[PDB]
Order: sequence, then C-alpha cells, then structure tokens
Amino acid sequence: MEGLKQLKDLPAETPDGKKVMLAANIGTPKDVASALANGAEGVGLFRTEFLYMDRNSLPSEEEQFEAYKEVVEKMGGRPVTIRTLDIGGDKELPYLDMPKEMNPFLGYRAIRLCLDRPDIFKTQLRAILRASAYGNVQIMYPMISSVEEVRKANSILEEVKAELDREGVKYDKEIKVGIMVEIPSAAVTADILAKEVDFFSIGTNDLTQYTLAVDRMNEHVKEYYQPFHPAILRLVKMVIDAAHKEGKFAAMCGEMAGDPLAAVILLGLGLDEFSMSATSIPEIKNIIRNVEYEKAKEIAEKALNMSEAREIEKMMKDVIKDI
Amino acid sequence: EGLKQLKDLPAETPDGKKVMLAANIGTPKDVASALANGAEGVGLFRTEFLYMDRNSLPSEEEQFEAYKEVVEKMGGRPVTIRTLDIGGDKELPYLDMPKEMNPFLGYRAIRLCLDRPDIFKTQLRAILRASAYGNVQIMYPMISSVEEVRKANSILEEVKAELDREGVKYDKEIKVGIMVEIPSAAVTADILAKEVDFFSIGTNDLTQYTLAVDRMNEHVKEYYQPFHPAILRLVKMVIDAAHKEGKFAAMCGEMAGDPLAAVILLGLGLDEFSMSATSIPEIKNIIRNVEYEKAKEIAEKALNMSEAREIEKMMKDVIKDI
Repeated sequence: MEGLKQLKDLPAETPDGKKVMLAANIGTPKDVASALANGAEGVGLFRTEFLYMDRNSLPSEEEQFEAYKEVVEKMGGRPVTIRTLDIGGDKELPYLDMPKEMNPFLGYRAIRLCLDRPDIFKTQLRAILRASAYGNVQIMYPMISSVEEVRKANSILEEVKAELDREGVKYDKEIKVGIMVEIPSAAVTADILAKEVDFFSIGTNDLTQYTLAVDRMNEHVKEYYQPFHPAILRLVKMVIDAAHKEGKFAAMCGEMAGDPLAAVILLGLGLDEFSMSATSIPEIKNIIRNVEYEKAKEIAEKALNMSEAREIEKMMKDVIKDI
Repeated sequence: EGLKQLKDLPAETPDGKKVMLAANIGTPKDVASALANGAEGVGLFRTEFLYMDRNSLPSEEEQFEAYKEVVEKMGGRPVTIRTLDIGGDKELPYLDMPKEMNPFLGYRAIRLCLDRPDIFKTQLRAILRASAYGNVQIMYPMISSVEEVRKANSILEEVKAELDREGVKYDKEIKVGIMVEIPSAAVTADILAKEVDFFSIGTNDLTQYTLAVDRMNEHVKEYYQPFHPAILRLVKMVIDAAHKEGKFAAMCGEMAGDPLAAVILLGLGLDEFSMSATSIPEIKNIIRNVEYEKAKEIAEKALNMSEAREIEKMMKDVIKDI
C-alpha cells in the first residue's frame, strides 16, 4: 500500500499477477497533463463535446483534427479512445437546430443525430481517422441500442476511409472501433454486438439511468439512481463475458470505474480497462496492487449473489477497510 | 373459427395448452366490449381516468364505486388493477407536479405514490374494499427493485390493518404483483419473483426503456422496436423466473395483442395475454391453430435470431402458414 510518487509508474497488477489498464477520462486536450501525472496508461474516453459547445457553428474538420492530434501525440503511443458526438437537445446548442423534446435523454441525440446528419458525422470521423496516423486511436460510438446501428455507422466510416484513400491521406487502417454500453439492450445483446465491435466501454452512469429508468439529475427521484443495484452488476458481467468470448476487451468509463468500492468487484469480473478522472488513478491502483485476483473473483461472486444494492455497498465498504 | 363461435371457445392449442386471454380497460364502460369479445378477465385496469380532467383527487368513494362496478360485472373473472401510473407530463393542475427534463424517467407512478402515500392509501383502500366483491389483483407500475415492492406492500399492509380495525372486508388473500417495464425489474426478475404474486409485462414501456427511446418522439420513433432480441430475452427472463417460483406471467403491453408475436409468446410459456377487447378473437384463433410443441420450436428459432427485421419476417411467414 504505497504513495502517489511511487505508484505513478508501477503497474495496476495484483500480487498474483493479473494486470489491468487504468486510463483517464478527458474532455479537452488540456486534461492530458494531469492524466500523465497520475500515470494514465491511455485515455479510455475523450469526450468531444467541447468542440461543439459554446459556439454558433460546427467545428471544422481541421479544428477537430488538431485537437485530436494533440492528444494522440502527447499520449505517446498509449491508446486514445475518442467517443463520437454524444449530445442531445438537453444541451442548448442552437446552431444544431435540435428538436424540442419531451424526453431528450430518450430522444434524437448522439449516434442518432449523427446517423441522421451524416455530414456532421463524416467530418468528425475524418478528423479522428486523420489523427490516427499520429498515434494509437480507437473510436467509440455512443447511444448504441442495436448491432444494426453499429453497421450503419461503420458503413459511414468505411465511406470516409475510402475518400481518404482517394485523397492519399493516411489513417490507421487497423483502427479499433467499439461502442459505449449505456442503452440496456446493448448489454442484453452484447453477444450479438461483440461479433461486430472491437471492444466495449461501459458508460455506467448512463446505463444505470436507463436500466433503472431514472434521470439522476431530477432532484425528485435522485434516490432511484443506484449504481450498485444487482441489475447493473449483472449487465456489466454480461458485457465483459461477451467481449471476452469473441476475444475483445471490456473497458468501463462510467464513474463506477473510479470508485474504490467497485474496484475489487470490477477486477474480479475481469474488467480489462478502468477509465476515470485522472486523480482517481492512484487510488484504484493501490487497491488492485493489494488484492489477489483469486480473492477478487471470490468477492465479485459474493457481490453477484446479493439482492440489494445497500447490502453490496456495505460489503464493499468492509472489503476496503480490510484493505 | 368465426367470432361468434370463438367467443366461448378457450384459447387452447390442439395439443392442449390453455392460456388466459384478458382485456385491458381504461374505464368501467369498457367491460361490455371485453365480455362481448370473450375476455376471461381484465389483465390491466388502468386507473388514470379517475385522476384526469378534474380539479382535485378522486375520493376513495368515487374510486371504490368504479372498481366495484368492474369487479362485479366481471363475474368472478380476475380484474388486475394497476395503481396510479402517471407523472407531470400530464394535465394534473391540482397536484403541482414539478417541471421535469425527462418526465418518463422521473417523478411518476409508484414514485409519486411512495412520496405521496396519502394518495396511494386512498386508492389502495378503494381497491381492497372492491376486492370483497370479486376477484381482484393489485399491480404496481414503474418498479425498478424489490425494495420498492417492499415499500409499497408496507403501505398496503397498513391500509389492510386500518380496514381490520374498522370492520371493513377485503380479500385477505388478494394477489399483488408488478408491471415489468423498467429493465432492471426483468434483469432481477428472479429476485422479484420471491416477493411478488405474479408479473405482468408492460412491453410498450419495457421497449422504450430497454432501447432508450420515447416512442412518442417523431424524430426517433424508428428506434422503438418491440422485436429487438433484447425485448424477447427480457420477456423470457421474466416468464422463466416466475414459473420456477410457481408464479404466473402475464403480458398487457401491445405485443400481447399482436398476431405476429402470438406464437412466440405462446412457446415462451406466457400464461395470460391481456389486450384491447377486439384483439381477443384474433389471438384466440391463432392459439387454437398452432401446436404448443410447434410454438416452442418457433420461439426457440426467434430467440436464436439477431435482428428484429428478421424475427418479423419470420413471424409474417408463420402467420401465413396460418
């Protein structure tokens, strides 16, 4: 159990040899310095909303390319998982002419908006592909409910690769493309999805809201938001096993991956990559390095055996005290 | 074969598997059509009519008379009454519901009831009293967890006790179950099964929540896909879990009245299909013309597919074969 300075370049590896990747969640190129300072082994989630927010026009391909390239370069070969536009009309960005909706979190947002406006989508995919020439880039589509949507998005991505091929512009021909798991059907169908994605990243904040049908930002029902509800851990297990079966990796970029309480459970379920606010890295690292993977599997099994979030919460608190 | 003939015939497969066909009603007036169509019960008595287009809450007495009416007219057939199932998207001046960004994921239905137990008790007292007059079940909507079921029952039990102290009769064996619509309820159906008398699958809302789509939103209505394999897998999870505990599984979502789904639902072992009255004969006709042994094979096939469009194409074929 050690200090930050010492932990920085030590691996997140249990005493019995299981290693996991601890990576950072960022929302602007400026977040990279902190990320490296805490020993981030990649970016598990580069949110790209910053390029569309606080302005009255679409970000140009050039502008996005520069921001993506910056991060990719600075991470020095470490994987950078760029999530495509994941914005809905709940965010007032007038130039996007979003429709006024009763339930925006259930509406025309993210991948749905991108599929309906392939022009916007193409511009972003071209910037990401161009940036992949300079480092280790993965693409993550959000808001995916079905393998049919992944097919539609990849057909647009293939269209963009071919323009780039025509133009003599370089990109990583082997670029990895996965999806964020947040719509419940994506976890319920991960076996079907796992055949056509390169990885999954579990957006647990969003998955919890959809699965428990709760808007966590609604003050009148915030208590219904319970990430430790057994349904959430069951969906996570489903997603991880399904990735693994097809030989693909499972990451988690939801808040839960940076929560000390969840660490041993995640480790035991076999999560491959934990992605989180950079300052959380050392804390989860200390946990993984001090808990045997065999014992973590056992803890995850016990947690999976429980019927109530609060019992799971209480047990994890005990596990973390025991150290 | 024709409607007249079908009315009194059971929805039983040629190989002997009987299921229950029931009606969804929205107001006591709906009972006539239900019976005219051979309804064997009411699988969903929506109670929103009692709260809408008015200036204050419906009294226990107004509710009890409406519940009593349907319960009596159903002559012994089970009437499943769903407790208040709405939120602030509604026209409910008198409640001062909060403005909400996503009301469908908000302060509605059981959550309103738990926070307003004054409202919940009035309705549960009316239902319990109506239960002395016939065959009544209680269904709580918008359940995400077994803890919520316990909270609701705790209130039910305190009303039962008020009624006891007051000398008022109610069915002491009244069955209480839940509508399965929030995905976590299907995913944890095994846990819930130990604490509910039955499950009724609300496929319309289950589909919207599972696919994260508001089907009333024109801009994304194409994302609403009741035949996505996730929906079928969740329906199976629920039926299987109920049955392992010796409990029954009903379906009151639109899918239950859909001819394309009938054979799948049948082969999945669904026990009760509840639907708009006029849809009853059409489903009965299908159930009466397909062997359950065949239906199980067909449900297996559908469960092994990967795309809604393919399941739908297959079910169109099945329906033609007749």
